[PDB]
Amino acid sequence: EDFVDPWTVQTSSAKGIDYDKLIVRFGSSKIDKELINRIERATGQRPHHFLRRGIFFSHRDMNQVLDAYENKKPFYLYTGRGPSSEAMHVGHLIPFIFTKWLQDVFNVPLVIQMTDDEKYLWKDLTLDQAYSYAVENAKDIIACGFDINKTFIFSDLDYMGMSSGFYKNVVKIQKHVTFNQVKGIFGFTDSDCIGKISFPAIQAAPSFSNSFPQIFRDRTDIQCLIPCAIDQDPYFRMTRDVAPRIGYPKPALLHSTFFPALQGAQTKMSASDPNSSIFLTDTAKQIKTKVNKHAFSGGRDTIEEHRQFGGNCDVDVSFMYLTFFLEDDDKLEQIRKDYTSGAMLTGELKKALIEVLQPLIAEHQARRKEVTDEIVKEFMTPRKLSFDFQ
Amino acid sequence: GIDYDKLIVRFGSSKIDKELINRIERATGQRPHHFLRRGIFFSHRDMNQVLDAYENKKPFYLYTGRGPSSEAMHVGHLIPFIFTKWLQDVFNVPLVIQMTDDEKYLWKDLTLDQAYSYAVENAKDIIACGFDINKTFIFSDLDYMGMSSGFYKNVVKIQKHVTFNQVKGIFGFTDSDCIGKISFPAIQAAPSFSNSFPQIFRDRTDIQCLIPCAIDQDPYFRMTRDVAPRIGYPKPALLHSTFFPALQGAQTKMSASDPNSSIFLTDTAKQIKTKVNKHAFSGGRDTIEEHRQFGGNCDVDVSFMYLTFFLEDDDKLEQIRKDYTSGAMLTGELKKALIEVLQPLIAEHQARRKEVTDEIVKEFMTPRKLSFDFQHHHH
Ligand SMILES: Nc1ncnc2c1ncn2[C@@H]1O[C@H](COP(=O)(O)OP(=O)(O)OP(=O)(O)O)[C@@H](O)[C@H]1O
Ligand SMILES: NC(=O)[C@@H](N)Cc1c[nH]c2ccccc12
Ligand SMILES: NC(=O)[C@@H](N)Cc1c[nH]c2ccccc12
Ligand SMILES: [Mg+2]
Repeated sequence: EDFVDPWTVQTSSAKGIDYDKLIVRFGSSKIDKELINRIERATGQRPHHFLRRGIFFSHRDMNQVLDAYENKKPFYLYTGRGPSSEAMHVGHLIPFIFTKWLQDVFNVPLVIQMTDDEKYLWKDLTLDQAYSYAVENAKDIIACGFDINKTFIFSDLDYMGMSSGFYKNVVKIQKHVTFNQVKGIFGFTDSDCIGKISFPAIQAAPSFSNSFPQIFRDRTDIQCLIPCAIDQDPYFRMTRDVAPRIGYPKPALLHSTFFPALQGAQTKMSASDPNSSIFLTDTAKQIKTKVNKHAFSGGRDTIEEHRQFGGNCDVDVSFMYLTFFLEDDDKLEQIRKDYTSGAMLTGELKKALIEVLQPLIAEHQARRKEVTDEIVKEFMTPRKLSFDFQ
Repeated sequence: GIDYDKLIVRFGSSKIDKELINRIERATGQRPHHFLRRGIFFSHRDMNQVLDAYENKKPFYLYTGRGPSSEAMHVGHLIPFIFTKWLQDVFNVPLVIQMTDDEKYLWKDLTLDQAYSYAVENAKDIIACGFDINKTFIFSDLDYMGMSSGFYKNVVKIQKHVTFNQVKGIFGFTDSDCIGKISFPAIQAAPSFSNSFPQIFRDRTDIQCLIPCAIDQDPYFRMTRDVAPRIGYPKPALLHSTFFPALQGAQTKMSASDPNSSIFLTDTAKQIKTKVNKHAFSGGRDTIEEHRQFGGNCDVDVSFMYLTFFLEDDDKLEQIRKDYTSGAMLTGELKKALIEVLQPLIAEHQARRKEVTDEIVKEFMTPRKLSFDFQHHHH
C-alpha cells in the first residue's frame, strides 16, 4: 500500500505513507532514540528538528559513520539533484537543508551531483537545457548556505570529462550490475534507451572517494554518508551491493520522508503537478493563495464543529508543513494542542503557516540573487576543498 | 571460405568494384593498395560520398580501432592498420584510433589496469605501422572519456537514441549481460563524429568520417549510421575487409589465444617457419601424384591466402598461383615462399616496435591539435 521508487511516489492514507512498513520492505533500519542520542553525544550538538520529529527516519550504517567520526577518522557527504527544470519547489529543499546541517555539525566535505545527463536521457531536453538547469538549480542549492570551501557541486556532463577517476568507477560498477538486476530494482524494460539502463552506475559512482581525485587524491577508504529522500534508496541499495565486489566501502544512508503534496500526504509534492507544490519562485501572494485554497485541512467543515470537536493534525497538510519549517519546538506544540482542541481554526493554522513560508521563500530568493556567475563557477570547479586527506 | 558476396547482400552494404577502385586512383594519384586490387577490402558504405567530398576539396578523417584483449597481437590484427596507414598517406588526412580498454574490461576477466596496460602496449605495435605522429591521435577509452569535453556528451546523445531491443537484435545481448555491455555500442559509435575531438576539428560538426574495418565490426556502424541523422550528424562511411584466415583453415576462427592460430608479432624466425610448415592448412592434394596431375587449390590453401595479403609483387603472386594450381609447385615449395615473405615482415615490425619509446606512445595518446587546420565561424 506504500509503493515507492526513484521517480513515482504513491500511498493511500491521509496520514501519509507508513514509513515503518517501508523500512521493513526496504531492509533499512529505523532511526531510533538511541541513535539520535548517540549523534547528539558524538557532536555535542542538539539534533536537528528533522531528526527529532522523524522527518529523517531511516538509515543504513549510520552507526559506522558515528564510529569513524568518534575515532577522528574522515568521512564525506554526498547528495544530489535531478535538474529537470529551473523550477524547484520547497519539497526539493528538505534533503539539502539537512545536508547543510550535517556539513556544519560534522564539518566534512560535501559532494553534490547534478544529473543533467539523467534528465537528458529521461526528459525531452536539449543538452544545453539540461546543463543549464543544473547550473541554475545549483544557485538554489548554494542559496542553502553550503561552504564554498567544503563543497563541490558538479554537472555529470561536465565532470565526466575532467576526472581521472569518475568514469573509471562508473565502468567498474557497470560490469558488476546486470540488466535483470536493474529491471527489478528500477523497472526498466527492453524498450528503454541504453542510457537509462546503465545510468544507475553514474549515480552510484560518487559514493567512492577516488571518483574525486582533486578532492581525495586516489584514496579509496573515506566513509561516505548519503542523505537523501527515501525514494533514492534503490540506487544506493544497489551501490552498497557492488561496493565490496569492487574493493570499496559501502556508503551509509540517511533517509527522509516525502514533503506532502498540497492536497494530501497521500502523494508527495511534485512539479509534475504545480497545483500540488509551492515553488521557490512563487510570489508572497501565490504562496498565501496556494495554502488557503489547496492545503488539505484536518479541521472540521464548519467553524462551529471545529470549536466543538477540534482538528486532526495527523492529516492536516498545513500542520505537516510546520513540522518541517517551524523550528521552535514549543511554538509547534502549542499549535498542535490548540488546533486539536479547536482553540485554533484551520484558517488561523493556515495563516500561521503562510507567515512561515513567505519569509522562508523570500529569504531563499534573496540568497539566490546573491550567487554571482563567478560564485557558481567556483562551486562547480573540481578543486581541493579546505581539508587535507592523505 | 566464407561467401562475401552473400554477406554484402545480407548486410546491405556495397561491393567495391573496379569503377570505385579507378576513382580512388584518380583521386589519390597513386596505384590503389593491393588489398583493394585483390578484394581483401571488398565492401563499402558511401565511399563515393567520401570521394565526391575529397575531389571537391572538402575534408574527411579516418577512424578505426583496436580491442586490446591482451599483449599478444598477430598478423591478422595488422590488416586494417596497414590499410588505414596507406589511406592516410594517400589522401593525407587526420586519423583517430580508438583503444577500447573499457570494452575488454567489460567482456574479459581483466582489471581496469590490465585492460589499460594492454591498450598502451598495443599502441606500440600500432605506431610501428608507421603512422604520422602529427596526423594521428590514438586514445584509450578509459583515459579520453575522463578528459574530453566532447566525447562523453556524444556518447550520451547516442545512448538516448538506441534502445535495448535495438542492441539486443544487433549484438545478441541478453538480460543477463551487465549494463556496461548493453551501452558499450554507443562508445564505439561516438568517434564517428568530429566533435568528439574538439581539439582536432575545432568544434566542427560536419566533417566526413571514413571507417576502415573488418566486416565483423559493421553492426556497430549500421547502428551509428542509423542514429547519426537523429542527432544531427552525417553518417560515417565504411570500407570493409575480409576475415583474415586462421592457420588451420578459413573454415575455423583465429584467436589471440592459441599461438598456433596464426603468426604472432613476437614470433621468432624459427617459430614462423615451424608454424607455417606444421600448421598452415594445405590446399595441396593428398599425394604428390594427384598434385602433379590435378594441381593444388589456392582458394582453400591458407599459405596462399597469406601471400595475397603480404606479397607485394602482383606478377610474383600470380606466378605462384599458376604454378601451384598447375601442380608444378608442391605445397612444400609454396610454404617456403610464404616463410621468406613473413620472416622479414615480422622482423621489420619487431624492430620498429622497439623504436617506439614511452614518450612517443604518450604523445600519440595525448589529446592535441593535429597538423591540420579546421575553421569554424559563427556568432
Ligand atoms: N515533495 C517532495 N518530497 C520528497 N522528495 C521529493 C519531493 N519532490 C520531489 N522529490 C524528489 O525529487 C526527485 C525527483 O522527483 P520528481 O521527478 O517528481 O521531480 P519533478 O517533478 O521533475 O520536479 P523537478 O523538475 O523540479 O525536479 C525524487 O527523489 C523525488 O522523490
Ligand atoms: N532526483 C533525481 O533524479 C536523483 N537521481 C538525483 C540524485 C543523484 N544523485 C543523488 C544522490 C543523493 C540524492 C539524490 C541524487
Ligand atoms: N576489436 C574490437 O573489439 C573492436 N571493438 C575495436 C574497435 C573499436 N572501434 C573500432 C572502429 C573500427 C574498427 C574496429 C574498432
Ligand atoms: Mg524528474
